Amino acid sequence: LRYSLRTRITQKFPNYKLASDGTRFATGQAVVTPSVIKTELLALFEEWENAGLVEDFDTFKEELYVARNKDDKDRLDVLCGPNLINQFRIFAAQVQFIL
Amino acid sequence: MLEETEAALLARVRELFGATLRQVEPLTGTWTNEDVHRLFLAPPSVFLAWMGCGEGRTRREVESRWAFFVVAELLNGEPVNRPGIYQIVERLIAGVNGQTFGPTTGMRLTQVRNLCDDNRINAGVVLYGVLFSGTTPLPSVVDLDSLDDYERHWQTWKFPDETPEFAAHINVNQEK
Amino acid sequence: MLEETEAALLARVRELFGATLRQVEPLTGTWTNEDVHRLFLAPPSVFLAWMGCGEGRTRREVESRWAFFVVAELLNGEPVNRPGIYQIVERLIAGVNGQTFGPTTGMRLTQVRNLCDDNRINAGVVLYGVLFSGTTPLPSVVDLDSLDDYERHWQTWKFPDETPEFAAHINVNQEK
Amino acid sequence: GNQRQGVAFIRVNGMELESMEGASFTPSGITREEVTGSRVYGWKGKPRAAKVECKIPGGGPIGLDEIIDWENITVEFQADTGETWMLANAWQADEPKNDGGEISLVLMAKQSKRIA
Amino acid sequence: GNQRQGVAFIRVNGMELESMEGASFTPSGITREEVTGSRVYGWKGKPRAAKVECKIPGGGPIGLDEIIDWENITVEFQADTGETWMLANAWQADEPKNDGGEISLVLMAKQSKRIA
Amino acid sequence: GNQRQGVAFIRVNGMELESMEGASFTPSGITREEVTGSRVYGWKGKPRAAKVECKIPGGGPIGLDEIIDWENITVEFQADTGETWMLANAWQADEPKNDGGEISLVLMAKQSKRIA
Amino acid sequence: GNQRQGVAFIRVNGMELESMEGASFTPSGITREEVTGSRVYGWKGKPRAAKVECKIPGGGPIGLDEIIDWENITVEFQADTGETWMLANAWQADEPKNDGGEISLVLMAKQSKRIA
Amino acid sequence: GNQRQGVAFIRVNGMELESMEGASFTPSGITREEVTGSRVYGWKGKPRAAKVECKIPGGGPIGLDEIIDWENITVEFQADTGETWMLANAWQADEPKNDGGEISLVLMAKQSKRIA
Amino acid sequence: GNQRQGVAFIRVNGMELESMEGASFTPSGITREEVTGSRVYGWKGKPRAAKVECKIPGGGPIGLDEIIDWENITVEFQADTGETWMLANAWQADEPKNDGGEISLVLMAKQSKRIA
Repeated sequence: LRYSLRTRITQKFPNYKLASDGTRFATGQAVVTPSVIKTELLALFEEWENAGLVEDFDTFKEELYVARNKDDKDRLDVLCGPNLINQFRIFAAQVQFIL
Repeated sequence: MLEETEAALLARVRELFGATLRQVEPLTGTWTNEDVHRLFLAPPSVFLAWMGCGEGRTRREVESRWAFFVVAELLNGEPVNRPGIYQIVERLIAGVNGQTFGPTTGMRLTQVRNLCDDNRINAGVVLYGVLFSGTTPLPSVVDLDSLDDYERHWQTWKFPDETPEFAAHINVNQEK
Repeated sequence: MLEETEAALLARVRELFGATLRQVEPLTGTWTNEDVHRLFLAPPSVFLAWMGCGEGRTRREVESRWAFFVVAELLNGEPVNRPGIYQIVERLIAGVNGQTFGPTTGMRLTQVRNLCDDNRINAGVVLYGVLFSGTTPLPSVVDLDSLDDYERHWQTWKFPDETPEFAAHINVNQEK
Repeated sequence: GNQRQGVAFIRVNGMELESMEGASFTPSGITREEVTGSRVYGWKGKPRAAKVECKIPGGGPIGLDEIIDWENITVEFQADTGETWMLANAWQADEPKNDGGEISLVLMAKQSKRIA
Repeated sequence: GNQRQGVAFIRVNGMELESMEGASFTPSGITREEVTGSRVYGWKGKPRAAKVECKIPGGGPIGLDEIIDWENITVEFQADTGETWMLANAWQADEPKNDGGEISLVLMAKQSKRIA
Repeated sequence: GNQRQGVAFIRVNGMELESMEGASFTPSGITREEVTGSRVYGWKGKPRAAKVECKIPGGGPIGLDEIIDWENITVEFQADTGETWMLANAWQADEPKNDGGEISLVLMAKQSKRIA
Repeated sequence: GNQRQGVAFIRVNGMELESMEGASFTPSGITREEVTGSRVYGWKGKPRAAKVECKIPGGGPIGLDEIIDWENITVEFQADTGETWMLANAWQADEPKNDGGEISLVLMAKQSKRIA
Repeated sequence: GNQRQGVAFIRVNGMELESMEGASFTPSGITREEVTGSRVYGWKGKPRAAKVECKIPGGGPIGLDEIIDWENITVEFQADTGETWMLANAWQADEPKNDGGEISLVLMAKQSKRIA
Repeated sequence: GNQRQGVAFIRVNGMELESMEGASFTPSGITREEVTGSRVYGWKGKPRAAKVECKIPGGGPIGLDEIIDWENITVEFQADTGETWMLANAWQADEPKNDGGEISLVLMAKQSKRIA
């Protein structure tokens, strides 16, 4: 996951310019508001959700927290629940026959 | 946008009447039973007073209720110029009906109250009062503008607090 | 066009009643609780009072509400001439119903209040009060008239301020 | 100046009929209607009969029988502003009824003339 | 800024008509309608005629006869907010009636163009 | 906790439409109906298309022509409680009319998907 | 323009017969049926007689005896738009049934000429 | 997409005939009836002529005489979706009945080609 | 359970023809008429061909030329409950009339097998 997200961020957003969410940025202008990064991260999460590995999606959306670094600048603070998938290891079943 | 509408109404009244009306002045509050002994009436003059606003159609517009309190003098139980005051009332209604004034549009006449009781008859003042309602919108959300060079993307995976931390400090725009 | 209307009603009342009514006079303000001790009643007489105007159908017409306050004398708890006062009220209603009065038309009777509380009973006056509502139009926009010879047409292209100016001073009616 | 219609007077045979409120006059003419096909084309005509709907107090001097026997009359709808319309050879339509001291008269005629 | 429509002006032949309230404009276009079968497929078109309905005082300077004789006129619906539409060669539909100093005009035209 | 629906937001192409009151959303699916014969048996299916009924102020920045030319748009009905629905390739149904600064839009779509 | 035919006047020797809601006209000419064998093989000709079907309210000036005794008349089917066909040497056909105060009637002739 | 055909344009020599609500088309080809004996035994072929049915509001530019005098014309059935069939050397069939201001019309030809 | 059939899907070569409200099926088999003399004397057999009647909204992907050019196709009538009949070596029958934006169509085959 770290490899894929590092590749995505280093390729899709080089030399961009972040801005506050209410900014009136043009369609083609290189601006990434926190909302834009949030939607891109959700789309990427789906991109590695089709191919498993992240199971749930809703809790990821609610717990995703992308914010501008209020202190200093040029840093998106991103806090995301990993929501990693689990492997089918142990099967426990009680029959409770009814006769 | 209310103060702009109020200024537009005042400017329209000034343009329409000019020197016929001695003065025009926004009036704080609605006309109470003490305003006659409190204001600098200087009749004949008209006062524009905001009477609030009821709910509009949408969540971004309201029905603002304004009022035009017209003043004059009634020396010896006789209006100073009855044709003058009647003409003032009618012209104020005509010029401030339907026409827009700033953001507010669709000024509709609602009531023309006589509003001339003892407190004003004994003070030598007639107080014909017009009321208006208008579809006035609410101000939009204040825009923003800022450009900071995107250079660093700090991501932290939300493991338990004392679980060893997992994070990525991408630091984009780095070349090697 | 309210003042012309009230003049029309007053003239109609004078023509209909003549010497039966001692006088007729417009009333400043609706009949309050001290009008009896302040006015020159000289009963029997009728007073025409403008009670305002509610919203009309269009933005150029309003529903003006007029009132006829009829006065008489009730010496010793006995009206001076009960058939006379009843006939006065009735003829005032009949002759001022439906018929147009200047710009206002469609005079419709709305209410008739006895309007005689203690203040007027101990003052020896009955105050049967009639109300009316009429479709009265608003005055039209004031016309204009001027004739000046068209001789010059000055056009200025709105270029940036300190950019060199571009304009044409046409000066029509020039021959060469 | 710009006087507007106030009270409307309904007359039959040169005699006023007490019309309470909202007397309605529909002129005789053509009732144009849409003609929609592959695209909108124009309007279609249809002859119409002039109609006066008035309301008269019951039990009046006019009488109910005289109303119900109005095969041929000459109605006049007069607007107080001055314009008046006359119905040539009008007749009583609808079903007259004297309910609650009230009767409704629908006088219909072939055409209406803008006289006076 | 985000001004809304307030009053609406109805004009015929470049002359204002007194409209009371709810003067409705319906543009000329296509009425897309459902096409339901085994499943939902899409929408079906049907041509329309642009239509302005407005209420005018009776007995006014306009007159009832001139209203009932409007075979070809050029209507304009102007919203006070700024946008205006013009009806190309409109005609008076419906059945006009002078009920209580009131008349309803349904001026319908082949097309409406957003001029100005 | 048990929050209820408050206001509803109607968006077209990712931009809010000012919906006054009571925006209506009908999901796309099957309309089950009774099947009664000798006795009651079960339910019968019938395909249905999703529908959004929203009322917009007239003369707004949206405009009337842009509204009536919405053959293919992407509507979104969002409940403020959190759940939102998106209409796949919606189009304007019904007959739009700008009555008294008011317009009613019936944006009807083949399918509605619960995104987000 | 915008004068699509909705109402037509039938005339008999300059009498302008009282017509009902539905008047029908079929000009004289050639009826073009199919002559199809192995291939389409074009069409086949067949004479047709001009026909006008109209209903008349009973009790009018015309009367029914004059209808049933019409043997040699020249009729004229005029359109409100202006399409005016004429039938010379016409004759009434079928049974002039007097049902419900209406005279179901048909007049046909061997030649149809569009005059003016 | 979502453009299910519900309105059609009739064209004759580039004139765009005014067609009413009901327009019908049957392409030329082979009609495939049954030939069954003891078993189903397949089907049997039969020629079919291309046929287009449309009702025209009367009083238009075309008139009715030009309709009845049509012997060799090129007609085109265009669908708003885009289905545009062409019929060469067509001719009007049946009786062009002029009922109630409507011109019932059928045009038939021996070949139907889908162009564009 | 409670899945009484109300909607059916028609398919041709795996294309799922767009069908309208009325879809009809008659499986192939024996049509059982009667031969009755003095007594009832049982019944008599007669072959029947499988038939599927459906209405297609025009302008879809299927088209009309492809309809009229269908000589040997595989048809599948699937019911929403699950009853799926299949017809091998089918053919369109009758005239595929394109009336009112609808393609009336009937598909006929000599065998019908209930698959799944």
